[PDB]
Amino acid sequence: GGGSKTLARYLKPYWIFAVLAPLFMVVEVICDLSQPTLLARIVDEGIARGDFSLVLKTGILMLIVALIGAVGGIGCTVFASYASQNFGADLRRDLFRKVLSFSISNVNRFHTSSLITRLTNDVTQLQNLVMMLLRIVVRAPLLFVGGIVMAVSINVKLSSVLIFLIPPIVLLFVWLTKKGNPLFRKIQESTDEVNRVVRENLLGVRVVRAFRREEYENENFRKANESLRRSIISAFSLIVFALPLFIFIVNMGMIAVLWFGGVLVRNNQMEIGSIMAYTNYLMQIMFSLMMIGNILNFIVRASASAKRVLEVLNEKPAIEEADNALALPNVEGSVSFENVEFRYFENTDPVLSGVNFSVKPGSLVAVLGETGSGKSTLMNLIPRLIDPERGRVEVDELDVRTVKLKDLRGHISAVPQETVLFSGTIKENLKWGREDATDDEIVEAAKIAQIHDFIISLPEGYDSRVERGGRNFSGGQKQRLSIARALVKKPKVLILDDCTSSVDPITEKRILDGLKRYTKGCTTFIITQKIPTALLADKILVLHEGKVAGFGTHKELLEHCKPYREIYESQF
Amino acid sequence: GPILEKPALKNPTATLRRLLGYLRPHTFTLIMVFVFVTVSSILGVLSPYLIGKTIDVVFVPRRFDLLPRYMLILGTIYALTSLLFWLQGKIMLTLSQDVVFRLRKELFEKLQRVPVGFFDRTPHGDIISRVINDVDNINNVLGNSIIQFFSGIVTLAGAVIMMFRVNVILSLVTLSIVPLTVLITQIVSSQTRKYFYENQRVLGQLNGIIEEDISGLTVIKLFTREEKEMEKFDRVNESLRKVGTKAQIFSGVLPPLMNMVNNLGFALISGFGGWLALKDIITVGTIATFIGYSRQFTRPLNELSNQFNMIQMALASAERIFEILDLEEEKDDPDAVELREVRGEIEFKNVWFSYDKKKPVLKDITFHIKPGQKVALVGPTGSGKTTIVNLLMRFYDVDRGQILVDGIDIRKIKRSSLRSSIGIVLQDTILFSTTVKENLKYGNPGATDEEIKEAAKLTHSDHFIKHLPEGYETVLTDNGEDLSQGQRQLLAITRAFLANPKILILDEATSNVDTKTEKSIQAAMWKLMEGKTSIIIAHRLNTIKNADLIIVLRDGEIVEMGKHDELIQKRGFYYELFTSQYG
Repeated sequence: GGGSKTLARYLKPYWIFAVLAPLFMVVEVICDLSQPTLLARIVDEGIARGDFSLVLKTGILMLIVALIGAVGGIGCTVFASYASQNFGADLRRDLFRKVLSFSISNVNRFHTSSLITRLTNDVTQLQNLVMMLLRIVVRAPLLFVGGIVMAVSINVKLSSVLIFLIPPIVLLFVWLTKKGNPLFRKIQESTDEVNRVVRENLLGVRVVRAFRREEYENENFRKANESLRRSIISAFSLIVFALPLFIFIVNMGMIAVLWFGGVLVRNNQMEIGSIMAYTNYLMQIMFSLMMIGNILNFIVRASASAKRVLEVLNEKPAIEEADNALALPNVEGSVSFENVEFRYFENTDPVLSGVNFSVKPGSLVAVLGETGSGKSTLMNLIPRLIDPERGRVEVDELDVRTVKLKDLRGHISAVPQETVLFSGTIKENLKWGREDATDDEIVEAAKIAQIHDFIISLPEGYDSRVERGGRNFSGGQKQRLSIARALVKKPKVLILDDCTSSVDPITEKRILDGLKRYTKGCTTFIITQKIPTALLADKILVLHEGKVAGFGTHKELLEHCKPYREIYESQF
Repeated sequence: GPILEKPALKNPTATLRRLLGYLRPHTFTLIMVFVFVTVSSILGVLSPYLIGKTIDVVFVPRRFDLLPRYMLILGTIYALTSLLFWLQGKIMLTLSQDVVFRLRKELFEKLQRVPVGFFDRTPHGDIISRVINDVDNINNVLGNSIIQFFSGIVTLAGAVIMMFRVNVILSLVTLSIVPLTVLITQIVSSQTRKYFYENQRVLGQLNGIIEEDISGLTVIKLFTREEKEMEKFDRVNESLRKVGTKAQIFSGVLPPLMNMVNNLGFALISGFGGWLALKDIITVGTIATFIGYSRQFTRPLNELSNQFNMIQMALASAERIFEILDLEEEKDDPDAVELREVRGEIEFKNVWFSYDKKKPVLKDITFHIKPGQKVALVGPTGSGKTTIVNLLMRFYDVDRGQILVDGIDIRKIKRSSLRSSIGIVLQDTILFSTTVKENLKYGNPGATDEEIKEAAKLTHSDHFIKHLPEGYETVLTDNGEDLSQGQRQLLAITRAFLANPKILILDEATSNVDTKTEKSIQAAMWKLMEGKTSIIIAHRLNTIKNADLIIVLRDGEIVEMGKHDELIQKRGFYYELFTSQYG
């Protein structure tokens, strides 16, 4: 269970960058720690000893040490950049390949929204995490440890100061984090409530306004407002006390250096230069310890990203083609269910159970039922997007679990209620079913779909521009565009939902009539909840609560099939 | 991060004064904070000077009897500097917080009064995003950026004044890094900007491909597009690999560079400083002091620039917010009238309307609905039958012609009294995130917990209501997401009942409704519509057959008008619109 996949394989091929980044960074750190030792030498061995060479020579030396340290840095950043960016690219790619293999069963485990955030944000956090590991995670702890090492080497005894300075700071960081985390969580809660009241008051403005109840929403917003003022004022009152207290401890620490160091120079144990470097070291230790405080905070969140990304990588696709799957060079379009029991989530009740039906090639079958009857699972089962728990689904009397998926889906067109187009042109979209389709063929399909005249009125016609997701076309325009997109594919089975956009104008009837001329050599399921729509079909599959209720014509079904009678009563 | 372009503020000083009047009631408190930063910044440039003096008065002449007096002066100086960092932050925290707390009342109240059109025109997600961001932008600048800028200025000027009055040669030496900083900072920030945006471009593209391919995954599979989509991803991904590297490099090298400039400052001060010391021109403490200022001319300069741009940006944000607060609000007429108790007759006189004023939506619409009459509005998508609802509620005003309830023109009726007499149930119903009881009570504040039941009993809603988990006090999370759509429409019908309107405008969907509720809702409509004038955007056969008047619409023009049997007998457009449906 779980999975043995690991995101340390995405950094592995750029390991050289992963070693030069932190190496180069130690050169910066050593050069940064060189500086105060060289200063102390200018005064304890240069100034105090009257020689200009010393001062001049170590002075020239300090410049060189600064130019060198600068390379180490820029170096570290160059390499860490490559290491991280390549890691990100490779991770992202495998993430995307994973999702392109997912079934509906996989996608429902995560959510489509969460899946999006894992392949976007979560990728960039790990990219940063890797950057972070290769630079300040090397920089800060070496300055801290090194500064202590230097301090101790300068005067072991004075270093006792650090024992009194570091524990109170660490404890300050613990206490802040422990007492801070609930309050900042409280902010996000109040922030959200502020967003809840503004959103509902926008989306429902027509209701609150018509109900003469706007002041109640002012009253409502006040509470969310006053709460956001408090949760923020309280969280940050800590922060605004945190920082100044840190500065003091650092300061008061330097007081401890001068004072304690004062007795040591009187006792001929420390030169004044050493006291001067000790201050410069004291501050490198403290401010680096603060950076370490920050690194820890990012690690824990970034870690959550590592888990989500890993769940996706470790997920096995629910629909697998068999090793010796049957090729389907053609399909006649006969379709049967044999005792199909189906359910999207193992928690809930069965969406279908004991569903038996068969459809001869070329039939125009209306699949009629109310919401939740299971009529909408058809679109998912016939092409193999899900597999039944029990029973089998067949196309051309073949279990769809036996045939190649490319061949099977290549012959079946499904037009769901909610349509999705992709960036590019209307023509590119319409050609999704066949690249080699001629414009005449596309125009034919669009004409049947009753969308050709709309396309042709646009300034750039068919080469007109489709924006992301198809978000710039209306609902009924996307729907027909999706219908045309299906027809160009030349499907041998055609599954259409919602009849058409729920109570579409009379032109809905034209598309139906127009399909009837085309469905010669196409088995066509039209999943409607409308009696009139089901009347255009050769035969009606009536579904009630998961079990097939009846399967025939209106006159038959109006006799026996009780659900059909109940439906017909509501519509007439 | 890197700013795109400088904000085109339409005379900032004018909106600056306006903004400077929000925090006006706390002037004294704002002056008190401003002297704090001054004395907290000045005290902070004194510290490295005293350390040099301490080095010069106690350590060098071996006068360690003077050490406690110096350590006490520093120690208290330190104590005061950190005690003013708490103060001048604790005060600005609430002051700033109160300022925006107001801005949220004002913007939100502006929302209640602002015409619907503003909401109808712009995608809701964006107005909340821009406004909120504009607001934080204020908050961050009023609570932080302003004092950090000022504090930086007093600190910078302080450290410079003291440097020159200690030694001039050394001052010119350390201040020689300033040209270096500026030159480095500028050259690097120019590349950081260029590659940040080129990266953001590709990243936005790559993410688009990801968001649309995941949301439409099913369509990719049915069309066996996995390979092609993989290709489209790859070329963009490989393009991001190369650009991100450049973006991440240039955004990364400025700190080592700044730190290098720091190390160079440290060196020159130690060389020239030590050399001057050998020449008895300066003292050792003087070198210690100049070390203390040696990082005051790198990052704190950058801070100054960035804080300034943040301040500049905040003014643009203030300008947008002030324009929203300047928008015109819906108001009644001075002679607007309350609604006398009438049974509600409706008339449209040659009315014309358009949303963009370029593309006509309604034309010459004339009809007369007498009290108690059930009226059906039928027609294709674009008939404009969905626009009539808005005009009669006066969400939009007519271009030409006149609409009138009970004879009196609608534009001369109090908007308060109109929306009570006239009720409304829309196809896209809106429930709130409160309990069932609070939703039904919404139409009538003073409704008892017995009349809510009684009315819900009468519209077949009360049944499922008590069958819900928490019953009548079931908090409908995410606007009734866990409800049967029929149940939602039943609740919408029930709450429209409790507002006791004398004119009812219905639009009841049929899409994903189960037959069981369906019988109930059309029964509920009937109890709703009785004793009321009812203009129905009908979808059901039993309402158009039982309507007293049908108004067939097409292209925003009334093509036909009459009863069901007559309009079928005419065999006109209503025939086509009907027989091609229930034929």
